[PDB]
Amino acid sequence: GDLVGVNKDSYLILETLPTEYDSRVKAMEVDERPTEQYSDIGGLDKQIQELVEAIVLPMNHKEKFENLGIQPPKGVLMYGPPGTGKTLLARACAAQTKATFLKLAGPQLVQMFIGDGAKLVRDAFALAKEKAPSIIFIDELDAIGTKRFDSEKAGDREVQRTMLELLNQLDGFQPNTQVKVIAATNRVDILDPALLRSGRLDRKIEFPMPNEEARARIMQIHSRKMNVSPDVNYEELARCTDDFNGAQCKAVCVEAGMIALRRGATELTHEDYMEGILEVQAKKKANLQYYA
Amino acid sequence: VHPEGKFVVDVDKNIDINDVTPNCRVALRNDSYTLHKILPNKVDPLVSLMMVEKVPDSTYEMIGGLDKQIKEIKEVIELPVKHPELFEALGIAQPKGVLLYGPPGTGKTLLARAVAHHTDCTFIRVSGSELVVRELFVMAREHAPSIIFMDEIDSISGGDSEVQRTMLELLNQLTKNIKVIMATNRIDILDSALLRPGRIDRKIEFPPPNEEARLDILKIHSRKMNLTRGINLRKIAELMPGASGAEVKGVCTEAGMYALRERRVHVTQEDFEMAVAKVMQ
Amino acid sequence: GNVSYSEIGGLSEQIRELREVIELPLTNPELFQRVGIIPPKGCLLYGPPGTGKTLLARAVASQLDCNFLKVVSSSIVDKYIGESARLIREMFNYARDHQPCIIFMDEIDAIGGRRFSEGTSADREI
Amino acid sequence: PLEEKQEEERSKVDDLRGTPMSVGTLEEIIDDNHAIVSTSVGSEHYVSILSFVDKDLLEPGCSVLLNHKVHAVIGVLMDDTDPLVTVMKVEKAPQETYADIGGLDNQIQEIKESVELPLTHPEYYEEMGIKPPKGVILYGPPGTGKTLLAKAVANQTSATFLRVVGSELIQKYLGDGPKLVRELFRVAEEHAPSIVFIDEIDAIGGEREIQRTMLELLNQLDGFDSRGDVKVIMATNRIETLDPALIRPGRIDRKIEFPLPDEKTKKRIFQIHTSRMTLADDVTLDDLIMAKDDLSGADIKAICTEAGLMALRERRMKVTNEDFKKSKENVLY
Amino acid sequence: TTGSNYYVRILSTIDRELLKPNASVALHKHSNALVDVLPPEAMLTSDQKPDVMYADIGGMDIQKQEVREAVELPLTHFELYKQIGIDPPRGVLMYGPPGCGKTMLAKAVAHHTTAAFIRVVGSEFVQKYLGEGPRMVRDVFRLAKENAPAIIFIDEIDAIATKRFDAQTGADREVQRILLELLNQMDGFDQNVNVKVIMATNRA
Amino acid sequence: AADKQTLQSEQPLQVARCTKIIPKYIINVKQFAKFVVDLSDQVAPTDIEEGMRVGVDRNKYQIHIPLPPKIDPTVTMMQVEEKPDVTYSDVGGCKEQIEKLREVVETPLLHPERFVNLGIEPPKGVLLFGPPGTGKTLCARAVANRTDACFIRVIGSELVQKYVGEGARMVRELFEMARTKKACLIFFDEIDAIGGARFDDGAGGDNEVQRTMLELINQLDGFDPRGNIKVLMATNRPDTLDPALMRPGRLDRKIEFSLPDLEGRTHIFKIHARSMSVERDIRFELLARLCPNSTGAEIRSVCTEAGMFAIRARRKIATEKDFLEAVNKVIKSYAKFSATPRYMTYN
Ligand SMILES: Nc1ncnc2c1ncn2[C@@H]1O[C@H](COP(=O)(O)OP(=O)(O)O)[C@@H](O)[C@H]1O
Ligand SMILES: Nc1ncnc2c1ncn2[C@@H]1O[C@H](COP(=O)(O)OP(=O)(O)O)[C@@H](O)[C@H]1O
Ligand SMILES: Nc1ncnc2c1ncn2[C@@H]1O[C@H](COP(=O)(O)OP(=O)(O)O)[C@@H](O)[C@H]1O
Ligand SMILES: Nc1ncnc2c1ncn2[C@@H]1O[C@H](COP(=O)(O)OP(=O)(O)O)[C@@H](O)[C@H]1O
Ligand SMILES: Nc1ncnc2c1ncn2[C@@H]1O[C@H](COP(=O)(O)OP(=O)(O)O)[C@@H](O)[C@H]1O
Ligand SMILES: Nc1ncnc2c1ncn2[C@@H]1O[C@H](COP(=O)(O)OP(=O)(O)O)[C@@H](O)[C@H]1O
Repeated sequence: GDLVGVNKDSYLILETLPTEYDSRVKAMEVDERPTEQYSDIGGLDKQIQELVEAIVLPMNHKEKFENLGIQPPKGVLMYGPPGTGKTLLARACAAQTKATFLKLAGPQLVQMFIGDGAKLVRDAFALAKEKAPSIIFIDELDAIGTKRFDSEKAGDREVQRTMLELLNQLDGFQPNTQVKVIAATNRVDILDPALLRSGRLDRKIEFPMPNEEARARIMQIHSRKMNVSPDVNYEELARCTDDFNGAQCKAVCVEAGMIALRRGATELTHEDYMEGILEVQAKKKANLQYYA
Repeated sequence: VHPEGKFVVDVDKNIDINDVTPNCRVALRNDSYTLHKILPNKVDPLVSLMMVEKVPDSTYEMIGGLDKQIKEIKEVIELPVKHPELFEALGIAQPKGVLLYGPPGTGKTLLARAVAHHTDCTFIRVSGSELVVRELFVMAREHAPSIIFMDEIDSISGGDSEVQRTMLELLNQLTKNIKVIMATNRIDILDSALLRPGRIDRKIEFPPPNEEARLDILKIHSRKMNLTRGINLRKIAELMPGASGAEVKGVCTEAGMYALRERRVHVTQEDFEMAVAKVMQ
Repeated sequence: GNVSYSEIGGLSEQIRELREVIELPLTNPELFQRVGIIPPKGCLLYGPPGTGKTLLARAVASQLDCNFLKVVSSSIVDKYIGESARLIREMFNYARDHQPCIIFMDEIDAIGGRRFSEGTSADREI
Repeated sequence: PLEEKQEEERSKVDDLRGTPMSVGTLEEIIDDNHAIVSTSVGSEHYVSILSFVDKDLLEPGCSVLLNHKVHAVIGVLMDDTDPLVTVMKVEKAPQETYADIGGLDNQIQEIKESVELPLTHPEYYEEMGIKPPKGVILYGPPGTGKTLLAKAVANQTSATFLRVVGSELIQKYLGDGPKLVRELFRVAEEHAPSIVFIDEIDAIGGEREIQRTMLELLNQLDGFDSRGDVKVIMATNRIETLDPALIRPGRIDRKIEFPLPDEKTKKRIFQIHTSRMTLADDVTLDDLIMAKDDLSGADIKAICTEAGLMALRERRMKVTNEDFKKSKENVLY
Repeated sequence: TTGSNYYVRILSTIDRELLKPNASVALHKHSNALVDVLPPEAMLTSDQKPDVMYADIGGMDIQKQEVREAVELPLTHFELYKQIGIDPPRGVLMYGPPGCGKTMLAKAVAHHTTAAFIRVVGSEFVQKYLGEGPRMVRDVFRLAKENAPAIIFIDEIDAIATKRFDAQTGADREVQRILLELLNQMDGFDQNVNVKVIMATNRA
Repeated sequence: AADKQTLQSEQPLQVARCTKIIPKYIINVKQFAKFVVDLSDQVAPTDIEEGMRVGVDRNKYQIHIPLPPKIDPTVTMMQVEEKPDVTYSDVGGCKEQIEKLREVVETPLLHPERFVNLGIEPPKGVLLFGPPGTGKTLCARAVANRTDACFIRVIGSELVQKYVGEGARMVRELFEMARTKKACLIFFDEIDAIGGARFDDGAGGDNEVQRTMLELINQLDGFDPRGNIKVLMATNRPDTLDPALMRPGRLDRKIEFSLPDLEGRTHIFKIHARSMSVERDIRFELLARLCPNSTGAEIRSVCTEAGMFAIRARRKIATEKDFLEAVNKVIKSYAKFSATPRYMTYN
């Protein structure tokens, strides 16, 4: 069952070749990982401690870990409301890992054929076994996350086979102890406990909204390259604007600088930020000389 | 060509490229790809969905006691084909489209078959869409005259009234002697768009058979086999009460088998009586 | 994995029962037509997840003699047509060759039915 | 002697172009001297080109043709083998005029400008200044003019006349449906000018395929540009049913409607059909005006057809208006 | 057998006798000239292999006398149907939900055939080689024809015959001609020698 | 017309899919036996890598030409070409929400000196809300009319093709040919054709559509130096489009094309009074205050309709009482069925 070559007219096996598959799995070979260090992530530091402890600590300290005599933890599922720090913790953790890593998407695994979706996850974990030790990030499991149901006329079974062959080169038979998994899903209620067997996917780490201090920190992070006035106050930029999920705060900075150059000054101020907010949402609503 | 379906080739001097018409398979481009001669036409498209859906069974005049019905369907299926002259002088525009509503059995797939082939018209059935709309019209046009037949399923949302109108939209403005036929079990179950007088120029009605019509259909299906010196078939028709076309072919075959069980070569009286006394289920 | 019934915890009824139904016809087959009936063939390990399913057959894998055909049911199916049926007739004919044998097809909803009406390519192939 | 260099083709060029030429569908055209061709098998082929071929049908990739031994793009695919064979691009026109419609006159006048006047006299508008309006909807009650009659008459004094219907728009197998109106407004767009009929769009009988399909008559109607794409005439019985997204008086322009008949068109439309017939002594309106307390446009078509047929069963082209009563109870009672 | 049909010339020494329209006949390598007709080489006759009695079937009486009536009785008493008038019914369709009397009644029919009870499960009619299968199942039908009287038993048809096909990508471009010419093959045997096509399926 | 001498030195060539390099490398013809082969004479060993496709000859089965990737169904989408004739001076009645849209779409222009100057990266996404009367797209035709860039229009149901996973194939393919062009952009018309936010796992009907949309919002932000695809998207429907799509990063600076007020609406018929050979004195603001809560992309039905009244009444000009006859005809009589309070509730 290996991949051994042969002559094209005499048909005798000359030499062997190491086992192969498509480049659709070999496209997941990111080398340009580190530019987002652990300083750009902010306000989530117990999730950084929890994830980074759960992943790259068995990459550098396993034997001490083995001296306690407990099993290395399995894949980590990250989850949060709309957009917090999931993928930024993905390439931030994969930034300073010093291993090999593969940026496997959700809907790369479902295609029109029967064979392809299934063949490429098993060969993805075969790549990770061959090049192990490596960790794998599956972004947006909602692709293979619609779950089993009593299925009359239409149904779906293709995504069922892609998922059910994913979770059995994950926690099927024994040889798991080489390759860790990272998951990231913006929705959790869509998922059956098959993809939650306490072992298939260890610590279900929580991503909340960034709290009362954290958004001030993120507004200090992203606005690090812009020329900011000393007469700035990120704390009132935080405590005024408290529903945002940390992604918009990044923006607040970036189109705050945009309207700061729409004024034409080469240096931004506080009302650029303050006035930059009244732009994240807006949705009009005038004729309010009556809101007293 | 058969395996891989295309090429453009030549034709030899003794082939007279003028008659070789499309969908009439014959070739010889032996090596360089040039024609020689012609072969058996090899049954065009519909020959396929007729012999394939072999559902339509040749029928002629053996209709079991329907004469008002055949008078009305022969009033509107061979007069608009074989005598159009009194329609283009009578002021009538065109009669087309007949709805056959009746109980399951008793007149369907057989009246529209029989008066399709007394006239030798054709009998295209688009009942079902299993293996292959609008392309069928071309075939019908080519046949020149044609008859299209339908399906009746409710019990023995938009099933085939969609295609029904779909071909009444092309059929209304329309190469003219094609006549759609729809059989349904009930007139009330179908669309309000078909309720558009006159979209269905003819609503022929099939009743369940009475005493004498059931002695006629049981007379014919009893004329399929041996009986004896005397039957006097009335006592079997005696309990005909709601019967069905089929409910007659079934009991005549079961009477034949109930004569077959005793290795006997003449269907007696009582095998009918245990046939119709069996099938009351 | 040299996993034994020592690692299987708290389901001694289910594993003594599966062990007896699966290899006890292979230990003493003569007691069954003695009673007067052929032994049963299959068991369906239905349950909530976790719970020791796949493993259970790991413990069966490392405690039996015959070739324990352990397969995931979604590495069966391939993109070519009529290929999976070739694989499954090859599997069961291979079971005819070496006997007695045990064939482990876990997670079987890939081949699991409640057969449909309409997907017509990716489902009627299975 | 300009026809002297033509005969060099059949002794130096047609030896190349004239063999068991193969036909395989063309692909992404690498620049002038080459192209790639997936053949009938599926094997791609980096072919060359021909110098003398007047290349105009390069679109990556309509079924181009090739050479057998060497591989090139020898010819092109005239005899297009037109998809949607039976969409009624009318060559033999039907039999309706300005006269036999004869009823609703305001309406046929308004559609007569809205389709026909950018064809029969296009030199109003740019001399005046406005754009011509797009296609109409023309909804109505059932049998109120044959909605598909004032579009049929809009056929027979114009150029090409392409139609669709709700039934050709929706699909069963599909999963992939909104293709029908992709290449319906691509074939429709190509004629320049052709009129496309969304015949009776009413979308009834999951739901989201119908939703995206309606979204593509919507967007494929008016996305970025348009050729001479007047004739989007929509007949409809249920105007309150369809999603009011079609009319942005852009997607669907000015639109015209009607009350069912009045008695003036009960008379005037009753005497069109029976003008072909032979009844003369007691042509009446007492059995026609207040008989059914409004009778459709068709019910008079079916009363003429069932009338003459019912007096034609007894074989006479005579004038009997008592047989007409049996026709009345026979068709609508 | 290599894909297509294509035109030939046949030699004079062979007689124009055995060339039935499904006669397996040999061709010449590198030439494809016809040389000789062949015995029907193809499926198994199932010599005495399946064993449950028709006495331990249990309960099933009316279905047992209907299948006894319409399968093996018109193969034995083939002419009594030609002494009354009603034809032997051609096929037998067995729809059983969820399955009680399918495959011990079609197993206990196989004892007292004295007839070539050829089995084929209706799932290898699809093969990896394209355009193979129709030739396969017509080999099955003629393999019952030259072994008459025979009982073709093909299981679970809804594997090869459904209501819903797909015009595009050819996973079922060939199974709509597995069913199609089999549907043409069964119509080619109304001359009634002896071949009866009984068939079963869990759901119809 | 004389290419006979050069056809024999062309070598008709078969494209095959290259893979690993040991030298040697493995090709894959997708109909043949995916076999081992080296380079010919002149192509660089750093010119051919995995994944890409090269052409193989048929004589001794060896590679000469490296070849571009395949985009088969999305060739027609591309960046349209030419582009329509309406511009910023046409789509009138807004005046500021152009300028929000304008500064995002027009930074391959002058603008990058400002942004590499005062350290800004510009926003990528733009979203365009409106009821279906405003120039939701008309502005799309303007930014396609002047772009100094590509323009990949891709409308909302060239993605809903019915093989599972295949709609996700066309989206990733679209972003594959999008990255092979510097300073490019893209336009998703009618994106509520991929919505239905994220449903249950019972009778799952939207699921295939979901994953197409899902890979869409994987390409809008995940694991890339991202190029510079200034995405800009226009739909008439709010939150049927779920979160993780509207969130800043992949569609910031959403634009609300509301119905224009009394001042601006004059201006849009001032756009359509660039025609028609109107009367000497005509009261425009009257015609603003008679319709007054219609929609920007209609007043053209007032324009065209009143011109239809003027051509009907055989006049070479356009009065007021055919304007006022028209606003009687396409505001009063065409509000019975034509509804834009139905989408104003949706906003
Ligand atoms: N805590 C945080 N630290 C740094 N950046 C953040 C944080 N939260 C959100 N962001 C911003 O959000 C973007 C990444 O969003 P992400 O959380 O990956 O969305 P998703 O989780 O759906 O992938 C980045 O541009 C990043 O700057
Ligand atoms: N009046 C009749 N004459 C002859 N056969 C009839 C009659 N009524 C019913 N049948 C039987 O019905 C069968 C035809 O089926 P058909 O009537 O088309 O089904 P349906 O009742 O659904 O229309 C024939 O086998 C025929 O013997
Ligand atoms: N009774 C048990 N004892 C020990 N481990 C168990 C038990 N039940 C389930 N497990 C856990 O389940 C894993 C095996 O997978 P399993 O539970 O079979 O999930 P699946 O049924 O999806 O294969 C083992 O690694 C083990 O930790
Ligand atoms: N002058 C007329 N007045 C009223 N009805 C007519 C006239 N001419 C034709 N019709 C009828 O209109 C019908 C076709 O168009 P229409 O009534 O709009 O049907 P639908 O409304 O179902 O599309 C035909 O049945 C025809 O008899
Ligand atoms: N009527 C019956 N009498 C005796 N045994 C039966 C009967 N029906 C089913 N069985 C037994 O139950 C099992 C199931 O048979 P069944 O499901 O009917 O087979 P199939 O599905 O192939 O028709 C068989 O092995 C058979 O021995
Ligand atoms: N400010 C404006 N200036 C000119 N025309 C406008 C303006 N607003 C809307 N329109 C008109 O609306 C139409 C644009 O339609 P569009 O907004 O794309 O509809 P949808 O939003 O449903 O796609 C054009 O005909 C245009 O003239």
